[PDB]
Formats: sequence, C-alpha cells, structure tokens
Amino acid sequence: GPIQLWQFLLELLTDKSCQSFISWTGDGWEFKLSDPDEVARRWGKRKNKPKMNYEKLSRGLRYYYDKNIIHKTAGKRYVYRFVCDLQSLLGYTPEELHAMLDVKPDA
Amino acid sequence: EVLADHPGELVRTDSPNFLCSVLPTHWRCNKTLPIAFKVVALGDVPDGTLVTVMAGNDENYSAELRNATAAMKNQVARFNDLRFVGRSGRGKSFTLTITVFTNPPQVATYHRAIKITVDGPREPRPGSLSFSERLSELEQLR
DNA sequence: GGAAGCCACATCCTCT
DNA sequence: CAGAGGATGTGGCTTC
Repeated sequence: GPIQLWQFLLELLTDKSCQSFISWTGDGWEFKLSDPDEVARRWGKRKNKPKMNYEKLSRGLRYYYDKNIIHKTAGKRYVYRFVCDLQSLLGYTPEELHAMLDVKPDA
Repeated sequence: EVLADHPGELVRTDSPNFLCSVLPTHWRCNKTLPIAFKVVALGDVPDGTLVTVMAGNDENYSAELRNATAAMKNQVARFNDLRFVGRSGRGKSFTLTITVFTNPPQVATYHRAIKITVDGPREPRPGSLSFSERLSELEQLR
C-alpha cells in the first residue's frame, strides 16, 4: 500500500541484507547511504517510478527537515539522521536496535 | 471600471469608492496569483495609507494569507505576490474584505471572490511482534 | 458513481 | 555532483 520515504529507508535499515548500500552510522539514529544510487533504485521500484535517482530522493528527504522527521548531518556526504522519536515508534533504544542489526561503529 | 491597465482586470466592490483586481475563480493554495492584486481608490486617499485583505467564509471565518497588506500610492494599493494559504472548503469560495486605513477606516467587500484548494485548477485525470510487523502498522496509521 | 479534495512526493531548477 | 528550497505536475485515495 502507501509508503512514505522515511518509512522505506526505515525498512532497509532494519534489514541486515541491505547494510551494503544503506546502514546506521552507530551514533544514535544517524544513518548513511553508502550507495545512494542503489537506494534510489529500490525507492523508485517501491513507488513505481523508473526514472527515480538520488538527486530526487534527496529532495524528498529535504522536505522532512522542516517537519522534524529527518535532518541532514552537516559535512558528511549521504548522512542523515532520524530526528523523530523512533524509540516510541519502534520500542527500541538505538543500541538494542543496533544490536539486533549487528551495527559496527562508523568513525 | 475602465481605468485599469487592461480589459476586465478590475471589478467593483460592494463600495462605490473602491475597485480591485479580478481574482481567479479557483486557485492553488500558497501559489502566486496570475495577476498582481490591486485595490484602486476612486476617492482621494493619501499615499502611504495602508490596505489589508482578509479572506473568509462559513468554513474559515478568516483564512491564512501571505502579503495581505499594501501601501496606497497614487490611488492604488499594489500587493506584491498576495497568496492564499488557508483553503476555502470543497465547492466554496472566500469573500474578501478590503480595509483601507483612512480615518475613519473604510471597508469594501468582494463576495464569492475565490475558491482555494490544495491542488487548485487541475487537468482531468506475553506477545511480541517484529520490525516488519511494527513498520507495517506504522505505515498504515493514517 | 464520480468529480473534487487531500497528501506526499516527483520533477526541474539555481550555484559553486 | 552535493545539497537548500521554491514552483508545479503526478497518482493513489477518500469524501461529499
């Protein structure tokens, strides 16, 4: 059915199998898109928009800045952070989640 | 009536002393108007006199506008990029109230002036569950 | 039964 | 390009 971008990313980030093109940095709810093109490809495939690329997917993320859902991490290419309360929404502390996903600290 | 830059650009208000731009019957909210909304004064109104516009109807006693205030200059108050943020309701339009801040103040109205919508004029068309389960519920919320 | 509304993007653009 | 935001068109869905 209907899916929002932040929710899609959230699906990928909770699937160990996707950690090669998208993953958690290790600092709270921050995450990095190591392969933007791949993420855009799947996003395009999910929404049925063949011509979808990162250039456009990023515009969607920028719409969240004002809505306090996702913020950009300054200076770090392809790095954003969920700024909404994912703990209340999912019931897991950044660590518990990181554990279940076997997250290794990023820097 | 025919003291406007172009044909059918101005219309009369419920008051004999003022005229204002003709507004699109339906427009998209937060979108710049096709023409610059003006309020023309027939009588003598000093340069600098403020003019405001309020939109409203049964749905919205008052609707959020942007740039709804302009200064009168040479009998004309030219709003720069006036916009409508608040919607008017399905199949409904806003009445505009023009207040010209002379002393005493003067009110002019433009009834059923414009309908505002999000699209605007448009071309015809125990127990514990997992993440997948949690995410799915979250994706349906609304 | 649909035209008319809402919503969340999708597309396109601007600059260094 | 990456990346902030404005301007508009697009499609899925819902509501009088």
